[PDB]
Amino acid sequence: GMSNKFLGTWKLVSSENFDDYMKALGVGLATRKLGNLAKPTVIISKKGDIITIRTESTAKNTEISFKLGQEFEETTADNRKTKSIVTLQRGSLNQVQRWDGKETTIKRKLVNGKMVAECKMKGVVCTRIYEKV
Ligand SMILES: CCCCCCCCCCCCCCCC(=O)O
Repeated sequence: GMSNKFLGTWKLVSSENFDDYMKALGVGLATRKLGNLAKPTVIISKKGDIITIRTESTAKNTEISFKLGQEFEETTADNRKTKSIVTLQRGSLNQVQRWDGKETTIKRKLVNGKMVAECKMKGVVCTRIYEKV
């Protein structure tokens, strides 16, 4: 299952191309400004087979809980209401969100003790790097 090394609190330390990823998602300028400045924490926890990923920032807080492989409804930081599924593939937590005939993917993997989130929307790619607090 998910490596226990995912568990704990992560702090954003670097990000590339997040503005364009937000643009692709239909996020407006005022909110993109927050997104490009914010350095959120991401808290990952688990109870039984339920994984929880909480994101905390002044910009916005979000929280999802899920079982691997099972679709759930999600409200995203930019207020999209999506049908989402997270699966584990070769160590990576692969989140797919679907809404309005659109889809985006966020893959989270552990690389060199960091958590690397790779986000893709119609060919626009960003990467966000987190360090463990
Ligand atoms: C919490 C991020 C900053 C808030 C900006 C408002 C919402 C726009 C961004 C929507 C998608 C966020 C995906 C984040 C992926 C990650 O966990 O690094």
